[PDB]
Amino acid sequence: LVPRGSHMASKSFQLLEPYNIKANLRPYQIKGFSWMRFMNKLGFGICLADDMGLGKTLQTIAVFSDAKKENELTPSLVICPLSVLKNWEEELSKFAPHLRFAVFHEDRSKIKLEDYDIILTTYAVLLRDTRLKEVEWKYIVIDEAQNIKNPQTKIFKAVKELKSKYRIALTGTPIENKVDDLWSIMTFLNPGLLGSYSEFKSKFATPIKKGDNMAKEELKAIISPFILRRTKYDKAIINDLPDKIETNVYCNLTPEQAAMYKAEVENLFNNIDSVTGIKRKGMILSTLLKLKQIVDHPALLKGGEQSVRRSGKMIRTMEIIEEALDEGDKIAIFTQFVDMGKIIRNIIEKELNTEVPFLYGELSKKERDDIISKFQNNPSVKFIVLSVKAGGFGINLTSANRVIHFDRWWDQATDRVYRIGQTRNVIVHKLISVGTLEEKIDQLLAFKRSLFKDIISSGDSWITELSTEELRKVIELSVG
Ligand SMILES: [Hg+2]
Ligand SMILES: [Hg+2]
Ligand SMILES: [Hg+2]
Repeated sequence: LVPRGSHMASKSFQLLEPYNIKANLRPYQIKGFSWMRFMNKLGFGICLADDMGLGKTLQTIAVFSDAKKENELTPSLVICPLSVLKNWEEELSKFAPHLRFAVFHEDRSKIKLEDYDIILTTYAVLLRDTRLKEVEWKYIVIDEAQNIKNPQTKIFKAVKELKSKYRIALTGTPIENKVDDLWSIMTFLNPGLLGSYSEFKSKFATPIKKGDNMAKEELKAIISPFILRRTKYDKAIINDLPDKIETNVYCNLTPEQAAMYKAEVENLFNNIDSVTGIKRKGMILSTLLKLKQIVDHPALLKGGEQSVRRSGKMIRTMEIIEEALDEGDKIAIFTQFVDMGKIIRNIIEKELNTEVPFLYGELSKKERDDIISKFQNNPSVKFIVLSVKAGGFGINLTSANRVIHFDRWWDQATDRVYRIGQTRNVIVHKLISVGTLEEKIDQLLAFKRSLFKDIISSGDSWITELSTEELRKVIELSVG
């Protein structure tokens, strides 16, 4: 699983000490954190391509904080895809609270950019503006997260036309395909370095892709000092990492889904005041189980076209699913509903020409076996979707490097049974749908749970004991 990018420095250099940062950055992070800072002060821009799940953002936060204790942060810009925008806020506010940030959506409006340490924004939110160009930002981070695939375009011309003093770029894996993107990013980070696009492709792209281990090695050589990339499989790193890393993957609902949600929300209320008793615990639990399906995929209700475009989960899943693939992982996707499972299998199975053994309850032991066997042994099989309700018939998922909870998991006994993260470290993803019971319940639980952990049981159940006042708080869609 070779895919590690070097940049000499692991013997000395300024192993900076994270500043006001609530966390114990594994050694490999304190380094990256520092290396970036180093190259930044030196005046070079760099790309951090560590496998998704090793927290390039935390390191980037540190890079941000250490540039605070030096009067080189206020103001900095971070251009991330809507999706990750939550992850960012999630982490600044938490890890580096002492750092002022603010999202920058549509129209100009109230500007205090210069007064804010960092400001968040989307590529699009750039493509149509001016407000920012005026600003002279210290840092300018381009977070090309696992976002779809086409990142380049007139967008870079916009970015690559701003005013920074420091430049970082968080990305997936320098895939030999990314070549043409490599020019765009390297340029952004270090302008001129590669010349012109025309020039680039001409002597690098067309040849390398056309099989030229010559210009290939060369290009690698020339950029080597500006790209740092650690691998979840790097022996040196397998160690510093926990058995399981937990990440929250956010997704935003399509306007269809959004509609179906608000609707299906009003329909439980405009028909609840009346009913009551266990004829409310059944009614509520019914709505919930529809909202959950809406977010998963509306084709689950309106029937119809089972496409990626109709589901925000599916879109995000697809991105995440894809980077993990490039990082050479083996993914396991779990879904509450059997049909969402088939949809997932289909979409993936089709869109990537590859088998996606699907495992669900009703299925002879032989199959569950042959399927899980197919996923375990066969290195060709890289996915497995599972829709199981039982405690754990007989699921052996030790081969999984990554796991996605398509449906909100509301467990250790479960992970143990399925053998997740037993004989390999494993990264686990929880899909969250912004402005949804999926998000709010995620909130109320971490509230205390000193009354919810020992007492109350599984997620679905109790959500119904909620008295209208808060039920209308938790489930009510929330988009400002
Ligand atoms: Hg790169
Ligand atoms: Hg963003
Ligand atoms: Hg979603």
